[PDB]
Amino acid sequence: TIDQWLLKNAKEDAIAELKKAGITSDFYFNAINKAKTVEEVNALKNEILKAHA
Amino acid sequence: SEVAHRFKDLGEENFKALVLIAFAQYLQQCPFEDHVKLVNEVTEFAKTCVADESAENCDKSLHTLFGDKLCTDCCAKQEPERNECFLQHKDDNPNLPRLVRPEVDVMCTAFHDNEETFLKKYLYEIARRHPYFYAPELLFFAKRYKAAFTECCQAADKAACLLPKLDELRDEGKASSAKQRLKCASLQKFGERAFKAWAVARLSQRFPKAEFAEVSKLVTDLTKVHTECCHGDLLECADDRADLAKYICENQDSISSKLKECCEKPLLEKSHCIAEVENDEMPADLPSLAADFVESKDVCKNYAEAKDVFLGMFLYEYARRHPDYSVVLLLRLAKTYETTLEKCCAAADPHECYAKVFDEFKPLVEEPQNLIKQNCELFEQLGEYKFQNALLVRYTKKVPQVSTPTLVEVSRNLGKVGSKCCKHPEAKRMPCAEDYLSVVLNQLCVLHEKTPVSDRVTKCCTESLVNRRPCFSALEVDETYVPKEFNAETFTFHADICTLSEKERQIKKQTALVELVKHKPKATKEQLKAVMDDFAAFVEKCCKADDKETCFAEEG
Ligand SMILES: CCCCCCCCCC(=O)O
Ligand SMILES: CCCCCCCCCC(=O)O
Ligand SMILES: CCCCCCCCCC(=O)O
Repeated sequence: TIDQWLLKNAKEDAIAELKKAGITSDFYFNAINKAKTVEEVNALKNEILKAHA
Repeated sequence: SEVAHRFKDLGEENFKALVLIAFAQYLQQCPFEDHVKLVNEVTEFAKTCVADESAENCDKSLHTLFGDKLCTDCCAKQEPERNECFLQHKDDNPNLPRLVRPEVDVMCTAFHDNEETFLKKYLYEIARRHPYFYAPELLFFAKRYKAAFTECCQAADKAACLLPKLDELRDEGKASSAKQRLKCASLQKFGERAFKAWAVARLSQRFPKAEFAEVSKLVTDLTKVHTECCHGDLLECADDRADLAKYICENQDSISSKLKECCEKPLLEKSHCIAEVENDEMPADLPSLAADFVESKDVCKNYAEAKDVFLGMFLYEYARRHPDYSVVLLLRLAKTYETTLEKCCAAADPHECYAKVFDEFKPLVEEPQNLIKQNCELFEQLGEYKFQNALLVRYTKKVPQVSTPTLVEVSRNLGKVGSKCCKHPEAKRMPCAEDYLSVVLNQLCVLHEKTPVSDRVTKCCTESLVNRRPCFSALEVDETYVPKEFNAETFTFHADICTLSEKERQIKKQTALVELVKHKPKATKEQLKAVMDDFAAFVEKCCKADDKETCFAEEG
């Protein structure tokens, strides 16, 4: 196994996605980084995207 | 494929059981033999839909399937909408009697005569008397129901065994259903955002070691489960529940340490267990919220970029540190923060403007603390019954336009808070109390809404979900209410009170008490206590008479 590699990879990337949408603050990137589970990276990333528009 | 999908995911029995629940809740005024028929005949259809996927109509869109099977103004109606017709006509307090279980022998006989049909009937019955009952918990209660007959029905004293089991089952259901009713109300009257907020507060209290991101996961998926469930999509609801328990039981490491035992259980018991689990211990050393939420040079920049998440994290951080606050209180704090940021991030010097937010929270905390404390002192001195009696007067004097049945039902329920919560240490009281109150006030709101008679109640039910309890408690007596004229009949009692349970008998006494307050809203207090004592006495007198029981006439 290694979901850690995916975990690492989802965090890097969500962050790029958010950056592309014009989110600019480590407050949010830090939170992605605290994640611990890919599913949560995803949901957190989507909630931010919804919240920003 | 969709109806295969679900059958495949749920299993025959669960699939079977839920669709029967589905119909019951859609179609409340239709018999058991109808309902059962169309469950098998969608179930025959499903079984085929699995084996070859692509049969003529396995294509069809789930509503469409159930919508077509019911008909045999809403069956005339066209789609993405005909479905909405159903959940509309879904109504609260049905136009149906009390169950009043027939007899322990009568039942066990029926139970043996058909284990299955019997159990299939329990579902039907509860399903139809509460059309927002949370389907997957219903299955759980069914297994508890089946277990109770599968234990007592062989015994010499079936009665001393079965009843106590069943009664705690009835009570467990009523609690569960109201609880669900509030989730549906939140969603359907105040929207997804509110529910999500509620879910962030509860889950953060309950999973305080979880990171926010995992809490977003739980909330987003929890919110689907209830969206769908409250919206009648009971399979997709039930399966998404299963999925979320799946996800939760795999990442225990990173949600809570209190789940291993829950997560060592059969599906039906698993979610239920998880749903009820002790809050986890919060992490040992948590920085104050000051840094992120008041001191940071970037509060407003962060807030502008994604308001709902910003407030979300706020709510998460507060809640995880405050297992002792009720959920609604928490939401009021978030609301307070929010309206401060909406005011202050407009200002020339936002920082100055919100430096003191945390000070605003104190009176907001104090207020429920003080209240519960008073009501518990009162409960302590009165006992359950007289405490309910005290509330009846209070509430009836507040909103006398509300119907009598409603006032009795709601006030008895408010009174049961005290037995529920005053017991605990003043430190677990608030979540216990304020959150149970919410649920009771909700019941009041939803009942009231079908026949709005009081603007004061409507207003409190509508302005704000989270302030309902404060709003209702802020009501003074309605000094403009015109007392209805007297009916020496509603204040007589008849011989059949004698043969009723104390509780039913209580419900009569309280019914009369309410009626009296409506008639003489001014004269009150000791009088009213003294009225109940007399009631609860010429009953327990007239019934001891063995003097043609006409005696009741002879107190009229
Ligand atoms: C008042 C707070 C608003 C909360 C609604 C948004 C929370 C969804 C969960 C999340 O933030 O990922
Ligand atoms: C309450 C959160 C527990 C999550 C377990 C999944 C089903 C819960 C029903 C509910 O949460 O309202
Ligand atoms: C900031 C959290 C507030 C709860 C979310 C829903 C807010 C509007 C409805 C209400 O509270 O009456």
